[PDB]
Amino acid sequence: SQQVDKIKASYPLFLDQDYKDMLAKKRDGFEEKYPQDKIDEVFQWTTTKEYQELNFQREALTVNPAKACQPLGAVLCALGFEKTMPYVHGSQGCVAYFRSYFNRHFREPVSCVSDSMTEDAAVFGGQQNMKDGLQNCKATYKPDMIAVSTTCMAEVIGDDLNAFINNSKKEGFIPDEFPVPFAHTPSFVGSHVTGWDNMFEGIARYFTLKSMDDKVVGSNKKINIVPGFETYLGNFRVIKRMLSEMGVGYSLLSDPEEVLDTPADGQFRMYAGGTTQEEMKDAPNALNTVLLQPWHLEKTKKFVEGTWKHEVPKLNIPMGLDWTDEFLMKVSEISGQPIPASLTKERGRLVDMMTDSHTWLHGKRFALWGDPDFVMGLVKFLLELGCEPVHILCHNGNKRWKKAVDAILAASPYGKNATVYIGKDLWHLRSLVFTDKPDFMIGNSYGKFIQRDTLHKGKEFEVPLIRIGFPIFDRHHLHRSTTLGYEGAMQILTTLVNSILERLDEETRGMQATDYNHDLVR
Amino acid sequence: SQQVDKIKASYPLFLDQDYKDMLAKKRDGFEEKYPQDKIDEVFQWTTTKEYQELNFQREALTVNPAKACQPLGAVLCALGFEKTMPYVHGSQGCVAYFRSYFNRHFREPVSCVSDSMTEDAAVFGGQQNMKDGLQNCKATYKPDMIAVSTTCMAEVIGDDLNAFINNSKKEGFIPDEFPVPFAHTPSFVGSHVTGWDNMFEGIARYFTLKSMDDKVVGSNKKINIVPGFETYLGNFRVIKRMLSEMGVGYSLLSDPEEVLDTPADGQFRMYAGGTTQEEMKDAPNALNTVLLQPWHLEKTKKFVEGTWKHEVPKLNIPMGLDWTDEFLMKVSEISGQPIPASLTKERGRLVDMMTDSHTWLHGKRFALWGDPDFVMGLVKFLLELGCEPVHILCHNGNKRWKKAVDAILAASPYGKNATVYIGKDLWHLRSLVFTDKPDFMIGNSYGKFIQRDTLHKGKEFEVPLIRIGFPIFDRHHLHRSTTLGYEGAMQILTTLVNSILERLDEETRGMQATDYNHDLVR
Amino acid sequence: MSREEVESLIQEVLEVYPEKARKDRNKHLAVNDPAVTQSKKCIISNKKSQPGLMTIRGCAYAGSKGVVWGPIKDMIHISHGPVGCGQYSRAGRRNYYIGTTGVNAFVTMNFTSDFQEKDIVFGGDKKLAKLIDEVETLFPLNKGISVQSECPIGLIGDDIESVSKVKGAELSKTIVPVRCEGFRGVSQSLGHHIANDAVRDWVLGKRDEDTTFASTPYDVAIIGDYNIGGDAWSSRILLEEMGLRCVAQWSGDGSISEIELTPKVKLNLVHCYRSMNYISRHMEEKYGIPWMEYNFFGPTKTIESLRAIAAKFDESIQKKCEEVIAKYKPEWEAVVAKYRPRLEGKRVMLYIGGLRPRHVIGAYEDLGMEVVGTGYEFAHNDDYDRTMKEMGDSTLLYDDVTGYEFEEFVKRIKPDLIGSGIKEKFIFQKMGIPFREMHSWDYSGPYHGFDGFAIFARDMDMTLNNPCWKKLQAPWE
Amino acid sequence: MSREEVESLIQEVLEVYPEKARKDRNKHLAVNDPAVTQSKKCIISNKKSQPGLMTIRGCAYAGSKGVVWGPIKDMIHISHGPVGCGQYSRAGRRNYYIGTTGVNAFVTMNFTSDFQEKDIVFGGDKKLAKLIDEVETLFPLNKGISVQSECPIGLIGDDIESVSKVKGAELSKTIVPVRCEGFRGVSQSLGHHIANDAVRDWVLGKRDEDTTFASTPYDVAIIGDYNIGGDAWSSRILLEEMGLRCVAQWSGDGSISEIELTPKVKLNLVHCYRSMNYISRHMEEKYGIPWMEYNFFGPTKTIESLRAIAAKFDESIQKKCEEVIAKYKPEWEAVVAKYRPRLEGKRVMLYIGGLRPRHVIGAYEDLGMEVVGTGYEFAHNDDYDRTMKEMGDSTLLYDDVTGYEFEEFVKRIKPDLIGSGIKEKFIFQKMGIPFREMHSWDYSGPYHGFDGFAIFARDMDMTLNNPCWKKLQAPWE
Ligand code: ICS
Ligand code: ICS
Ligand SMILES: [Fe+3]
Ligand SMILES: [Fe+3]
Repeated sequence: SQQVDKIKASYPLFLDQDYKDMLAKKRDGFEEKYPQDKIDEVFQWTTTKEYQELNFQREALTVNPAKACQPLGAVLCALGFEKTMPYVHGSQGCVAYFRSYFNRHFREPVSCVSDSMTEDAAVFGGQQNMKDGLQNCKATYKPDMIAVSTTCMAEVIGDDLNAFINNSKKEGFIPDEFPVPFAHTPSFVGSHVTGWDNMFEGIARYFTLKSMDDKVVGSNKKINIVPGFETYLGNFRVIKRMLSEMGVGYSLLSDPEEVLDTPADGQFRMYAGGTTQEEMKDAPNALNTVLLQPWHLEKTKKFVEGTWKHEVPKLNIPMGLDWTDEFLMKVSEISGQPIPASLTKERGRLVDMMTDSHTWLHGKRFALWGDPDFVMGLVKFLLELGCEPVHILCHNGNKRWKKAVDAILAASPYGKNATVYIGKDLWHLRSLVFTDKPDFMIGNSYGKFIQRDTLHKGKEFEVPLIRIGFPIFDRHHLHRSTTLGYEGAMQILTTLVNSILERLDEETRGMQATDYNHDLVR
Repeated sequence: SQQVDKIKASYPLFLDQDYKDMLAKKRDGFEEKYPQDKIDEVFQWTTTKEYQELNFQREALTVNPAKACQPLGAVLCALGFEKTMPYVHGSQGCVAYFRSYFNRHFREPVSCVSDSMTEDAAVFGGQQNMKDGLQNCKATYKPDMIAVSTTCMAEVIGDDLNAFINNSKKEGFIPDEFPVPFAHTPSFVGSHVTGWDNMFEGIARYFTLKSMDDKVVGSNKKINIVPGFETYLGNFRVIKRMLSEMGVGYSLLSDPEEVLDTPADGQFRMYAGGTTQEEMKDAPNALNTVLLQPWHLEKTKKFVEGTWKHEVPKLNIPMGLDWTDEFLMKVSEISGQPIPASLTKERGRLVDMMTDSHTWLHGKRFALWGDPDFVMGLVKFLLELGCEPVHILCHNGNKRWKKAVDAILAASPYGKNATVYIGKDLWHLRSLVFTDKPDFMIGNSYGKFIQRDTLHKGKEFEVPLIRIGFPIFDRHHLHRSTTLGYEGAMQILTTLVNSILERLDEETRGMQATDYNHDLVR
Repeated sequence: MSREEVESLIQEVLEVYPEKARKDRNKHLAVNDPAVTQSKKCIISNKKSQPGLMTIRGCAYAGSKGVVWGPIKDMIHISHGPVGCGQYSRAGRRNYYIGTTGVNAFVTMNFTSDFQEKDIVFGGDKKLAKLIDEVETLFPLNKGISVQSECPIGLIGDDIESVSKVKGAELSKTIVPVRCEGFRGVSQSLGHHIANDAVRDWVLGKRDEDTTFASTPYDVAIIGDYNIGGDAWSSRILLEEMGLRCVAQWSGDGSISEIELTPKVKLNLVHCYRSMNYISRHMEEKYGIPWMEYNFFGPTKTIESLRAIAAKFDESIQKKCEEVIAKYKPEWEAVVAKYRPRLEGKRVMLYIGGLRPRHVIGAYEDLGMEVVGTGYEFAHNDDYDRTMKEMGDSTLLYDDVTGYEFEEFVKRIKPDLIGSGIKEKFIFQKMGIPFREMHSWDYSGPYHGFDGFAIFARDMDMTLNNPCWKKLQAPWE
Repeated sequence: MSREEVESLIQEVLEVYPEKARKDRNKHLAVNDPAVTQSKKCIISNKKSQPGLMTIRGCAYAGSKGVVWGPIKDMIHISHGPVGCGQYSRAGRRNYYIGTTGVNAFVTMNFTSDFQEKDIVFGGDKKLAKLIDEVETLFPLNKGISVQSECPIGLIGDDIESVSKVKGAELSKTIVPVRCEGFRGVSQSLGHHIANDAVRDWVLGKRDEDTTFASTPYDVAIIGDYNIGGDAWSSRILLEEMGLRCVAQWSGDGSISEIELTPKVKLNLVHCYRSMNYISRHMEEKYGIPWMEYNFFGPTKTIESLRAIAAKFDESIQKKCEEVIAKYKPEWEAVVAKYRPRLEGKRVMLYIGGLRPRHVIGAYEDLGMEVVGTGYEFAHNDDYDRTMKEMGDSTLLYDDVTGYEFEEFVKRIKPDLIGSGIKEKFIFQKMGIPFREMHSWDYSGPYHGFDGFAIFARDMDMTLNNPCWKKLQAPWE
């Protein structure tokens, strides 16, 4: 039943008595459900240390991973170039999924095409698919550039992208001068960030490898900035703003901020902004190249150091106070520009907020996950705030990154009770937050399920989730946030301290039970 | 008892069994507490419509007001001028309270002095207090200006500020050329915003009234901006940013943004930034003066239109889409500067967020309170979002403002169920949210208590609070937010939609009960 | 506009394509003529997508894992292959269910073999067997396992059927290998067919020799209702108010036991013909169970469907059907009275998957709304046969529409509302056109039944008549 | 710093004052010499503040409404006058209580007469009577009403005592008029005295002729503990583990009935001498109840206080005192072992109100910490007499310190930690000096007793040794 004045959606419509009775009849008659006491017993068992020991013995099963596949990152990288179409040679289902994923995170259009390789291409290859797809895409969507990645089908099949594109240009399907950079992005190697790295390396190689003779390092007086796989528009914007404040000439290679934030004014813009082909061609003339997320820009680093001859600085992700300071000092050294008074004031304001909130932040225990550079930046900032990272999970991390993060933890007394996990998924993290309960989780939207699980054990066992990372699907416009620099550090600090205070307010809201501590002033 | 490795503060230390037993013994032995059933019965009674009818019959008793007294606003206005000391002629307890209040909201130092009028001054005035206080303050804290307001004690005994200051200058306590603007700020008239208006009018009169002969309207090609009582640093910053984007020359009179956001770099800055005396002296030469919060800038408006001869535009507070548009168009007309492409893009991005979030925002019911201009701006923006303001409370509003807000509500189908209350306090609003329950409250930290009360009736009766306004004491760094312009509209929209989604996530977190609607994607 | 203007619009839109793509795409665009109801005459469907034209279609893995098998709650579904396919499809579809997630229900979890390079080179059968062992260890209350193949599985020569047979015999467990590799077929539709065949071959005949189920003459199964936002529940209640006993739900909130009990029902009520007609025809052939299509979108279609279903049973069911219709008449009449005045004459364009582009037309017409354009991602010719009579004259029909095509059609037609998926939503919102997600119900719903109709009308009104759509143009432009 | 350097620092700081202010302020700053005892020798206190020097002092309304009467939970306290005083003091002080707010407890609520111009011109007595009627109507479970006068009440000739008498007689209700106008006195201290006199005149003698209270020889009342962050509770438990019956708490979590029952106790345990010595002396004079000062800050002071209190009773109480001390020895010993190594030798400067600048010294010394400077907002000469022996040699003593004075003293002395109020916190945090709020316990606590000592040590360590203090200087400066 529905009251026309107060219409109920699924929640709480299915809480009505008739729906409850019908669902109970369904369960008792036909579902053959396990008895509720058995379900409770199994859940309690899954919360225990013995279950966690069985959980961490997994070798073949992955449950709730915290990573995606390479072509997603390749598509995101391709979206950062002017009038560029991401083109995933292979199966169309992959492109449908990539577009849906990015649409749900960014709440924006995401343009990407497939050449729709089918079962026949599984025997002959996707050469005909490539020729027809490049011709159709160029004719229909009129990109200035088509950036080609691969699905796992094309990688297993062994499709030679370079030969396919060369044959497409040789037979007149696309003009010989039309830019078609490509990268092999096998989904069974690495993760989405690896796909970003491969795609960027392919584009940079396409535009600079054959024209290095007239290049002179430092001739254009600029610094190249490679952001890597980045899903916060605020991070692109803050890097650009800080470099402009310093008066530092810069080239942000793969800048998707504009195309992911188009205005709603009555027209759809498929392309907007992005790194121009001229910027990529002139990139070897920069003073240096700075990699914002070095732990998934290794191939790009090898290319930039070996071909462009840029002495890429050893810089961590500019996350938190110390690493933002190091980034700014390195940029000042490279460009010769002093760090201006506005940036000094901004750093001082971040320190003021840290002193204002340290009493609430001190000693709080955090599980967290995400991409390697993001995770280590978050760990560093948490240590700077007197917080305790206890469970550090990076599904797509490696042994060397784990060694670096362990070195970071060792340098701080707040890292004593910290363990770094690589190759572990969110089921492992569920076990960890049940057996060694932190105060909060920091991660993407998938962590919400863990929160639900913990709440099922009990309210006192519930670990609230703080949504920082990728993807975020159940909140709106958080992709506009910043995590880099002093501005990103301030946003993260505010999020953490107010999450703590909101939890405390919830726990002290019980009238005449816990409301003696329901303080107006905190 | 305490475990050294896990030390409990008051919560949850007093939930321990021994503390519970001791508290029960105290209550049963000596408190002579009413029986719990009687307490529950009285609470249920206070939630009813009969109690609301008794509650709205109040004529002499005020319970939990949402307003402060004039000198608080006078102090905040004085804080926005360069090297200016707020000086409250009267009793020192008032200054202690003003400083504590602003310290808790801004988490920053707030400098203000009193002349410590005692019982003897209550018989023969505080002239000696004024002389010694002006001399001591100027000698000790070395301000370039001392801005004088009054406490209620000085107003009741009728201290003549003008005569006292003139006698102070006549007898050498302060130099004759030292600027000592003053305003009478009686706490029994109006509220804190009225004190802001009085103090600003006093300062503007002090610097411009006697030097109008050589003034020419529009001679300096600038627009005066009077912000009024403003407790979000983001609002000052966004007004300045938007005006700089347009290339519009402006003079932000009473700019306290710098002194309320000093960096923590090892030194204490008593003064920082602020409107210079030269800007205030040159203000009549502006093209026009724009009042950002016209409903508590009436005396300032009278002075500016009658003395400076500025044709002050009829503009609402630039809150939300339509009113920001009107503000920008008026500024463009006054200055001759076209609205730039960046501001058009920002407006389009706000519209895109509105379209992204409208399904979750549509039909949501809000009870809100705050200062008049802020409240009407919030009401306008909520109507633009398809939300339903239901209980609109402004303790310091008047009949004309209520008429304007009713006119705003009448122009929208979403204002059909809206009622505007003036002269009502937060006990009235507690009755309103119990008897006509909204989805959310929007207000300052005091609303937290209302939330507690509603939760005591039941979880399904709980009205969550959204902290927008002044003061905010139980969250950190929210004073850095923006509520004006497109940026402030985006921040408010994100806050509202994510509060809705957080409430929905809380309500659907029950495993096997409501988690069928615990969607990953929203 | 008239038919001639629509044909002209089709031709102008097509003129940008290269010759081969133009020739192909001309066969997938048509102007409806309900007098002639042949899909062998106007629109060609179920063909491969043209490369590089931004098709909205998914793959066979989405059709099988994401659509048919995923909703089955007490089963664990392994995304066999690399991490991507399982990750992007995790909890993206609102197939609602009741259960304790991670204990006895596993719908929103992502189980994957997470193929690495060595699994590609040396195969993944041993990894699959080890994975099944680990699943048994860590999720002992699962009532079965399915293995949904991703693209590499069928290209590296893996034999998941042998592993399924051996492990199922060893563990006394139903282990269903599904060869739903994304390169098979041309869309989600072949995924539907492969998943249906897997159900038929590995699950459906489990209780063929079992006769301990107490069956009644009013036994029905709901086939092809995936409980999107609770849709199936909103249907089921009506069927149980009519005196019928719904034994199975395929597959929204579906359990494996109730799938096994489906061959014992008297009638199969098929909502999604496209995804479940294969198993419906199989059950008709093998068990002699008749099946009928029904539509629970909007009051008119719901009343017609309820009467048609009750006509299959005795007079008591028909009397109960009349009682249900009488009980719900005031509610949906109040919904119509409230919302039709605000939606009368509004024009809608739809682009959805295999069923909804024609099924929801009745609800829109119940709200006084007119569907001027409709089309399918992956429907077959029979779906267009059914659509031709449901759609108005001179209305636009599109199959596997490209992004460019849909954008140009919307630019010319200028509908008041568009109903499509997440990949079109923000494009059309940026053009100032109200958009409703007709896959996920925009995280709202249900839309089935009368209770669903109330929500459907509220959602259509709140989006179409939102103030934001009047604010896209800046006042200074 | 030696004594000579402290005197020189005092003189250099005083140099900038005008002559009259310099002459006054010289009397309020001293270098401690514990070889002497008299405060008529070094520090002059309880004088009016110099105008325009940024005193930290409050007013008599703060001392009466905010300090003494406000914590009384079942009473309704009317801020009589304009809206400001009540609004700024609403829930600003963490005097913790148990009760149902708005029903039977009203501590965090702001009740005010909200004076307008007409109330100033024509008086507010009739408004006060109407207000009391409205309070009775809307809060029927209140057990009494107090009327705290704000500044205008005493200047316009309002007679709140007559209204209180008439309304109390008519409603059979205790209505207490408090003449705590902010212009009276020079600080919160006269507010304490006025509130104590109001208690004595209107509440304390209610049950003088009543003899129905069953009294035991172990009856005590905690006087002058306002339960800041639960402090009183953390004290009370120890007193009840020692075998004593705490009949009253003044006034943190205090009820009116337990105030009325105080004249029935055997011992008055006074924590805050400054605010409650008046009522303690009155109860000693009238009822013959002895009172003693005690200190529950830190383990050393707590153990000394517990033994001194038990020495007032029989041997059973002394045995229980030894049992409590033995029970709590490992806990605070573990606290010391954990936190003293990280706080040894750290130097602290304190500036608090009337009691805590000397009371918390023992806890700091229990943590190995040295108090090099201390001072009071509003203490009298007796408080400085008590402070001289609690403070180290050549340490700085300041009374009614100005903001300039305190900042200059901190600049020269360079303490490792400053403990003071909210109006100094951010000033000294911006100078890179760790700060602890010693009024509100920085929204932490309690700090009384052993359980409070654990929290006190944790808070001091977490603020003093926070990493942020090492990051104030940018690496490029
Ligand atoms: S199964 Fe099919 S695309 Fe019939 S694959 Fe698709 S939950 Fe659509 S039009 Mo998403 S043939 Fe269901 C469908 Fe219809 S996922 Fe849902 S909405 S009624
Ligand atoms: S009552 Fe006094 S100023 Fe003795 S007015 Fe003040 S809750 Fe202080 S040093 Mo705030 S004489 Fe209490 C005090 Fe001490 S408010 Fe508290 S901390 S022990
Ligand atoms: Fe600060
Ligand atoms: Fe958007």
